Amino acid sequence: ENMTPQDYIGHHLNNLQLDLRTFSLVDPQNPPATFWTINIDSMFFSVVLGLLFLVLFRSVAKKATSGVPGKFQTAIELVIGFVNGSVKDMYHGKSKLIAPLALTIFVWVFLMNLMDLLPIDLLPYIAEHVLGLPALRVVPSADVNVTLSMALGVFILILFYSIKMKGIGGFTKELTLQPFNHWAFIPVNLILEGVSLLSKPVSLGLRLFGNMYAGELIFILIAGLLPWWSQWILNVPWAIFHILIITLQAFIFMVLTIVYLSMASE
Amino acid sequence: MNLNATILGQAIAFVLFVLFAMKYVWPPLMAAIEKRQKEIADGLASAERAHK
Amino acid sequence: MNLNATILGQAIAFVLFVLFAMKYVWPPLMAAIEKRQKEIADGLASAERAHK
Amino acid sequence: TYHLDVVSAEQQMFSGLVEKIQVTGSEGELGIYPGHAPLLTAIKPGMIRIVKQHGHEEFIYLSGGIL
Amino acid sequence: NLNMDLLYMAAAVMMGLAAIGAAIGIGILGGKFLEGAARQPDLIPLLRTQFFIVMGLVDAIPMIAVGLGLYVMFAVA
Amino acid sequence: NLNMDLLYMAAAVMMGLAAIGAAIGIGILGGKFLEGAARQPDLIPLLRTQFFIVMGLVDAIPMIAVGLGLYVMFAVA
Amino acid sequence: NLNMDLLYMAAAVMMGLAAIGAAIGIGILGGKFLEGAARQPDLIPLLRTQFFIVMGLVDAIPMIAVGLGLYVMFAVA
Amino acid sequence: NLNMDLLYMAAAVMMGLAAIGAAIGIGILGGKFLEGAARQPDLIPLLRTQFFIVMGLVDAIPMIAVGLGLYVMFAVA
Amino acid sequence: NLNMDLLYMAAAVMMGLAAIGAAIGIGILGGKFLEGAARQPDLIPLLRTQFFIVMGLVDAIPMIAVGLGLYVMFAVA
Amino acid sequence: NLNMDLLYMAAAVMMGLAAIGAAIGIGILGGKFLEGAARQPDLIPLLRTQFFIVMGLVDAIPMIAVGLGLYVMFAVA
Amino acid sequence: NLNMDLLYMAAAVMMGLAAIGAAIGIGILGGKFLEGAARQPDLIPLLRTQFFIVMGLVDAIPMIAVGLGLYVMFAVA
Amino acid sequence: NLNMDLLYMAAAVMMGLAAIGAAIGIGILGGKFLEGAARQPDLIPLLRTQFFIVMGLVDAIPMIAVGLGLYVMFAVA
Amino acid sequence: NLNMDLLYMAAAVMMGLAAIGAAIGIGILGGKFLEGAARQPDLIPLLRTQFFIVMGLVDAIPMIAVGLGLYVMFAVA
Amino acid sequence: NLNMDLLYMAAAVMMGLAAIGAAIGIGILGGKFLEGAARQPDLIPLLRTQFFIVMGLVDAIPMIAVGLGLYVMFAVA
Repeated sequence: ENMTPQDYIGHHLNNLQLDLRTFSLVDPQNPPATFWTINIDSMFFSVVLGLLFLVLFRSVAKKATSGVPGKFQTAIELVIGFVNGSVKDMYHGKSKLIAPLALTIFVWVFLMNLMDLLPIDLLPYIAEHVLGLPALRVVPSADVNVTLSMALGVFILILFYSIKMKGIGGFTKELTLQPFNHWAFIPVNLILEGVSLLSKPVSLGLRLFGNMYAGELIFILIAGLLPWWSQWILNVPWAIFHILIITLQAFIFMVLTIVYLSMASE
Repeated sequence: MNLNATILGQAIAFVLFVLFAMKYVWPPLMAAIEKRQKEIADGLASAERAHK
Repeated sequence: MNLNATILGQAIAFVLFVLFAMKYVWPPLMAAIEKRQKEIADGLASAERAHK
Repeated sequence: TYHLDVVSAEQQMFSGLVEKIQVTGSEGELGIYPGHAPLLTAIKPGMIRIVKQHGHEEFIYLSGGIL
Repeated sequence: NLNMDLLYMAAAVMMGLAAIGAAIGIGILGGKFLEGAARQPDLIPLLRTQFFIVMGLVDAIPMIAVGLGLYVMFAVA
Repeated sequence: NLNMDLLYMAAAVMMGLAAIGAAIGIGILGGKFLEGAARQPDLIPLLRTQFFIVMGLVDAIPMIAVGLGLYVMFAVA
Repeated sequence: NLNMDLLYMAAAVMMGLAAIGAAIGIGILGGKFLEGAARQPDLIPLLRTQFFIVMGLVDAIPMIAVGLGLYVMFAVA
Repeated sequence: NLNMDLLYMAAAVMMGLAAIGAAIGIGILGGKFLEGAARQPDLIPLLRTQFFIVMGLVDAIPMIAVGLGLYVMFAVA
Repeated sequence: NLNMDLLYMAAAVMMGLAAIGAAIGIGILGGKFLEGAARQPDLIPLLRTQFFIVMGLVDAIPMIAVGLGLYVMFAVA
Repeated sequence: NLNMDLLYMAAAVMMGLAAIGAAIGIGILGGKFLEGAARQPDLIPLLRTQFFIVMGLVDAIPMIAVGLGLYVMFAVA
Repeated sequence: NLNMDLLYMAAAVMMGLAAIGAAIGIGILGGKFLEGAARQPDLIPLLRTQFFIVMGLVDAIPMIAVGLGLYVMFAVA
Repeated sequence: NLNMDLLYMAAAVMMGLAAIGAAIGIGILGGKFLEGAARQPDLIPLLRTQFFIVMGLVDAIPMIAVGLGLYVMFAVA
Repeated sequence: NLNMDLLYMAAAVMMGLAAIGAAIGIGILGGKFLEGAARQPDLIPLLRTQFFIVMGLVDAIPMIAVGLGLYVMFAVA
Repeated sequence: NLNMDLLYMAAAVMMGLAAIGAAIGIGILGGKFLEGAARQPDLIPLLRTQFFIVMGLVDAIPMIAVGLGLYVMFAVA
């Protein structure tokens, strides 16, 4: 194969992008320059996972018995209870909306990270060799795009709950007085509480991005640099270790989302 | 890597799946579990009344 | 420079990874799901006996 | 040497001048030589070792207590 | 010349210091978790809940620094 | 020209140091919190609120090094 | 040329160190505040008062080093 | 040209800092684990299980820095 | 000439190290002060007297370094 | 020529930091092992077993860093 | 000339590390002193005595450095 | 000649950082050995044997870094 | 010539690092000395005797490095 | 030439890092020695014997680095 390994690593990172002007499946030899070039792979795989989650849970939500559940139903209700408990212990306001949001985040992010586990070249091989498609990378969470889209959604919700439950006067008094609560230092508090507010979503998005992107990059490197026989011994540990990463980074995102909203309303 | 329109694309897909799950999945499942919990615990009510 | 041979190396690692998960990771999950079915079954059976 | 008393609520088990003791204190075995700083600990059941002055060793069995 | 390599060195600083700060801060917090757990085993699910709760604050800024180090390596360079 | 790039080598210092400062600063603070929570396991929801009060003061000067670091990288260049 | 750039790198080093100093100093002080409070909840308002008092001293010399970083970038530039 | 060795020196810094962070963070966590293991020997399998969960967090950022070092050393240079 | 910008970098590092040294030193002292206050709160005025006495001895070398750094920045540069 | 020379400086930082990280991490862990062993002599072989288990996790990244230090100094040399 | 730059840099780094050393060295000692006073409130004048006895040793090398720093900055430059 | 002098600096870093690593790692370990001896003077030999075992692990990488420091400084020069 | 610049810089680093080392090493030893004293003053003169016996060793390499630092700065100029 | 002052900086590096390593290593070990003495103030000779036994080890690598610093300082530099 004519691929230099030094550039095989690069082509992987390049997205499949649709130009809103040309509607054209770009390739890694030359990247065009505009904002409007949706990363096709991320949207399609993201909605495929999120709709698969919604359909499977809706089908049990439609059937669900108060008798002895089916084994599959038992696993679904297990995770429903797992989330409900975490919400109930962490959140002590009423709002109905907190629990489903947390469940969607936990399962959808878990599935997006799980997307990385499948061998890096296998789907790109199917796309290029059989289906003739020009590019592919399969993991949504590896992108900044999805992780900031989610984190900014949570930031909006923080503003919504904080003005709902205590409103502009309480909210501004907290931002202006706290930390010091000293009227002599309001401008300092204004900086410190603004940057503390903005730090929460940006950190939320970048933690997940950085973990899943470097995990992918490791799989790319192992596939690219080493001789294939030697690749199994190093690849098995990283895949096992990655199972723990994918699970904890999903769990932590859900947990902090709940904590930030509980802190905002109370 | 760089910023992109995809951020808005995902934001629309996210809010749709948020509302769909919120209404359709969550009350139905929690109601099913709590209806089981109710019928099990009211079985203890049978013993409380019978003993008294 | 075999994309195939590197795909062979991937296929070896991926089957090894599946065999590990099936021996070591899925059975702990299935054991907890079965413990959940057990707790539900015993809860319902004891509730019926209190109704009797 | 130092004066050691071993005393129960009912009776006295030992008294005398001692060179050292080795003691199975609760959070791991302990040894008391003279001048040892003020200390207070519970102890586990087992044989305490006494070394009386002029080196004459004797054992005592304790079922517990506080040192 | 001077475009590429300084950005690689800046990223190497950002990502190295972010690993130092994260790994020591998480190690300290986890140690105090394990000390409490060994004392209070019944609390282990309670304590690990509080551990994750506090832990999420520890790496937030190191992850800022890693995300920007990835942007400078991949996006700019 | 290096006038566009040595700013980014400076920014890697600015926030990279602040990241170890904040992460270990939070990591120590969370460590003492978890011990008290094992000693006073009923009191934890009080403790967590007091933790957030003092944690809220840890942010500020790391947060300036982050904000000026970003501002140097993208506002100044 | 790079005469003006090194002033930004000096500001970066000065503010990055001041951020470490303040963040660790408040991290330890706040930890000992929390353990004291966990042992004595009636004391919590008194402890928090003395905590804010000592934190003023902890902050003052970081504050001047950050103000000199701001003066270098804004005022001397 | 002399770009190669600067990329190597950057990767060297980044891996060195990542090994310091990993080794100290796990070393501390393992030390508190061994204290717990000395107190509660029947618990050591349970504590060992809980110890791996947090050890994965502690290593997560070091593995990022190792991966980026390998990219710069092997792939860019 | 080059001359002035190295003097700015020298003052910057001198006061950055002064800020770390004084902030952490006063953090440690303040932590043991707060644990002592929680142990014997009727002794807080005597502990304040002693804390301020010791705080005067800690800050002497930091404030000397602050003095030189401020002289070099305003007067020499 | 300097292409050859700076690669020794890179190996020097890699190996120096890997030695610091390894020796500190194992020294802390070993200290907690000796404290447990002195308290619980019958536990000594069981604790020794766990000590080796956790020591194997501590040393992984230092050994990656020296493995690269040896690859750099002998291979690119 | 070029002699001025490195003389001022030497004296800055020399005295910064002196501030780091002396402020931490007395911070630690003052902490264990204030623990002692809060444990043992009568001994304070005797504690203060022996604290001053050891404080005089901690300053010995920092005072040399600060003395030699003023020499470099004002007697040589 | 331009080559060998820089290699003295690379040896100076390898051998200096290996000195820090071994010195502090063994200093901490031996301190916990001394605690164990002070609790159990009767077990002072047995603990010394365990100390020597773990001390042999702690200095392994410092011994690597000094052995190669000697190779580079004397033999490759 | 230039040689003065690096000789003053080497004196500033060598004595600044010896100053940190001696300051913290004595501050740690003194902290344990003052704790042991505050626990039981009757011992204070015996502990003082053994403290100075130990303190003579901590100062060995610091004062050697000061001797070389003064020789370099004044005599080699 | 540039060689001479560069080699004196390389010696100053090895002497600074060896002074730090020795002073912290011995200060930590000696602190544990003084607490062990304060515990059993009649067993001081036995503990001092074991203290010197382990001190010879913690000094061994620092004394190599000082000897080599001496070698270059009076031979090649």
